[PDB]
Amino acid sequence: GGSEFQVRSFEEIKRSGEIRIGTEGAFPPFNYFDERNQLTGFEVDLGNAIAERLGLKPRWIAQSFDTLLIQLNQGRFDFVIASHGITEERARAVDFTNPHYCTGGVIVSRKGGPRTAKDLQGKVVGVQVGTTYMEAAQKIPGIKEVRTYQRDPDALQDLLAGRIDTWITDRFVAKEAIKERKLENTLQVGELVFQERVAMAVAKGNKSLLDALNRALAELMQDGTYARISQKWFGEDVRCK
Ligand SMILES: N[C@@H](CCCC[NH3+])C(=O)O
Repeated sequence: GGSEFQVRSFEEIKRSGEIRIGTEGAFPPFNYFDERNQLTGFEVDLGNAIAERLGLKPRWIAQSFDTLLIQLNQGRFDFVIASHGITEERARAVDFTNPHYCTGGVIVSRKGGPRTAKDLQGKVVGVQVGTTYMEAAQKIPGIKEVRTYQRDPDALQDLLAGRIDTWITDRFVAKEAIKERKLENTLQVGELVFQERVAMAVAKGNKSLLDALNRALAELMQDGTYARISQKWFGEDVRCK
């Protein structure tokens, strides 16, 4: 169907009455397509709450993770909410909001496998393209091979199939994958490889929208909306401390 690409200021957005939100749709329980193929998750609930507070109809676009920030800067959407940890490198190309959650990257292996970064000496480590996991895997010494996947759930599948020794992913993502697939007795979560603060992105320089997102997120944090949505997905409050 195609769409009109434009980096829009908040005033232009407000004038149209709708806001375009980019996400991935392959990172359960943050953003994913459910069993009746509808987009949902923590970040989808958060984005819709933000849109509602701002008085705007949300329009969601799911696309592959590796080009979300690319297509954001090209004008495909107004902001992205797709679990991006804030990094110096990414901040050169997009502006981040205040983080909407805090989390960490974690080692996951089959029951007898690697627990610590040092255990990764000589091992095959699967990670998703363009992630902070692939960043940290490239910097852990003595890994035999970093295998990079287009989608995070496919790295998990290669771990289950015994084609890699370890999968590095988000701690909440690993937690829920194991539960929902009943792999408590087959997978083992190891140590936290790093910690990160995860934020929404807008196109480099889009301060007016950045301001409006930061104001809405603060209100959701203060008025109880954030707390309900976090409790809904995690049974705990995941905001940054
Ligand atoms: N939090 C990680 C993963 C993002 C989502 C990848 N499916 C990162 O910032 O790279």
